[PDB]
Parts: sequence; C-alpha cells; structure tokens
Amino acid sequence: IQRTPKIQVYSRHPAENGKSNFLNCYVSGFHPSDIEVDLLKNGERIEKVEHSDLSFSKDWSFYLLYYTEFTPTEKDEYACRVNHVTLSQPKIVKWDR
Amino acid sequence: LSSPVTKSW
Amino acid sequence: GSHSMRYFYTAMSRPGRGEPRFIAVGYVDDTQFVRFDSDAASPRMAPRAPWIEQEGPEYWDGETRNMKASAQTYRENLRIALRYYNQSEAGSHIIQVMYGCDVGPDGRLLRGHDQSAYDGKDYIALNEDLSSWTAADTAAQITQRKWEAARVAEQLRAYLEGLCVEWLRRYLENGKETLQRADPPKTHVTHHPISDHEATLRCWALGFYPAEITLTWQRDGEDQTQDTELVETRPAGDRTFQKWAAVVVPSGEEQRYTCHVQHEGLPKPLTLRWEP
Repeated sequence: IQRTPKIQVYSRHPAENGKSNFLNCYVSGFHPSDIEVDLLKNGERIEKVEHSDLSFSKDWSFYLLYYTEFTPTEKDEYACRVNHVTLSQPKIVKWDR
Repeated sequence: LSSPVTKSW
Repeated sequence: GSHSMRYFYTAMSRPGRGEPRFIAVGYVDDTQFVRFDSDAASPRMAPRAPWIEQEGPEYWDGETRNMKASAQTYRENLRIALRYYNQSEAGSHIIQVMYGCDVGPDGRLLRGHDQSAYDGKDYIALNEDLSSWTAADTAAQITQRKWEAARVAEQLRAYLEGLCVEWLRRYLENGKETLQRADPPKTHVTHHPISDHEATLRCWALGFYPAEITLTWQRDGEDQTQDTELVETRPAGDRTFQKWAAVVVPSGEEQRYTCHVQHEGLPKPLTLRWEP
C-alpha cells in the first residue's frame, strides 16, 4: 500500500569548485505523493528551492526533482533531507561528487 | 491536446 | 524515429483539508510541455515548454475548461471509489491516470493507452484493441460495466486515433529542434580502490536525451547483470539525463572489464574501459 522514496543527490554539471552549478535531489519510486524535501547547506535549509510538477512512472510510483543554484567549494557540505509517511525519521543523503 | 472524454467510475 | 504523447493525472483526496487536489501534466516523449494544478492561485493549463507557447487563447481556454471538468469528474470518482471499496471518508486516497498515443516515423498510430490506478494499484485499463477493458478487481468491474453501457471505449478510440495523433504530429513539427533531436551521452569510466585487492569501476553517461539508455558491464565479454549496481536514470534539469553503472573488480583485473553504452543518439553502441 506504501512505497518508500529512492533518493539521489547530484549536480547538473560535473562539479568544479568556484563555478556555478545546480544541486539536485531526485526522489522517486514513492507512494503516496506527499513528501517533504529540503536541500541542506552545512546542515541548514536552503531557501527558495524549486521543484518539478508531480508526475509518476509506469508502476504508478511518484517522482520529483528538487533543485537550486549553488557554487560548490571544498569546505561546504551539501545534502538532501527527505521525509515521507514510510519514514520514521527524516532520511539524510549527503552530496558526493 | 488532452482527452475530452468523460470517465465517470 | 518513434514518438509518444502522454498525459498524467493525479487526484488526491485530503479529508479535513478541502477538496481533492487535481494535478495534470502532459509530455511529448521525455519533455513536459503543459501542467494544470487545482491548487494554483488561478488554475489554468499552462505552458512548460517553449514550443507550446505559440498556441493561441482558444487552445489554452479550451484546455483549461477540459482540466476543470476533469478535476470535478475525478473528485467524484474518489467519492465513488470510497463506496466501491467500503472505505471510510476519513482516509486520504489517490486516483492516477495515464493515457496517450505512440506513433512511428511516418506519424501513424502505433498504439494507444488509457490506464487508471487506485491507491497505487492497477484499477482499469483500455486494452490494446481500444475497444475492450481489463478490470483488476470487482469494483473496477462495476466501472467496466458502466463504460461498456456508455461505449466509452469508442470515444477513447476516436480520441486516440484522431486528435491525439494529429496534435502529437503538430507538436513534433513545432518543436522539431528539440523533440526530434537526440543528444548522445558523454561517457567515461572512473576507478576507486576500496581495499588493497578490490576497486570500483563506474561507467558514467551524462547529458543524453531521450532518457532511454542501456549501460552494461562485461567481464571477459560476459554480462555482469547480477553483479552490476545500476542507478535509476535521473534528470539533470536541463532536459537531459544521467545514469551510471558500477562493478566491484579484483585489483589487477580492471582491463578484463568493458562498459557498453547503447543510446538513440549514437550511430553505434560504445565500448569503453578504464584508462589510467
């Protein structure tokens, strides 16, 4: 009756420190459709994150792309924080280049 | 163009 | 060569929080071009691709009317579904619909689709003949008897063979710069030791369109399906897609592994290996 989201955190282009880019969190394979997704910069929630229109795959499971502009550095740590009815506590996935 | 067909369950 | 148009409806009830949300999106292949959201400040069918913006006020008004009618119909359908499954009015439920047409290179109908789900499970589907139905359970059988009595399949067939294909052709022409352009993957192999005698080889494909792709690892020319970690194809956000495939190999055996890449934008399948 319920399916937990798969989560990928990644950049739009290959990361180069000091160069502008897009940070993406793609959540997929979940059901039902209510989901909470935050992009984190050093543990803190990035504001004005945008996301795609709700759609679903051939197996009826939903997917969403959350994204924001960012400029990666060597020190800064980025992550995606996802909550869903299937999750007892928020799952956090760290961005790994 | 979307379907104009009504589908009442 | 071949193309598809697909509309996706999500109708979600939410007891205590107003009327069910209705969200519709339209796609040509892997390119979204319209959206409707009943939760918007002013709900309307709205452009999501540059080549659809040229359509005039009659198009957008007609589509908006159709979407509001559809939203009403599917709110009612959620109410009906409650009765069909002996369910209470306290829970949240979801109806999903996906429908559309596939055409070949010459623009002729390859086949039509109209499939619906309730709470994530198959509910009822139009068969490939576009004249009969497959119901998943006894409730859906009720719906089926209704649609047979009303010859709904005939109307759907008329839409899929007529308007669906015609407008798909039109969209393919207006957006030919993008909808009829395949972007091949940019590919490479990375190598990361995990221990003194094992290493990960990861085969990357980036910036490709459409999303359909095949990435496989072979060891000594044999497919390593069972041993390959394959991530789900993911959108980059610029219309293109990304995917990788990883295999854990014994140190010193890296050259026995080859990555094979198949994509529409490639004249021939690619073979690549780790290049230290």
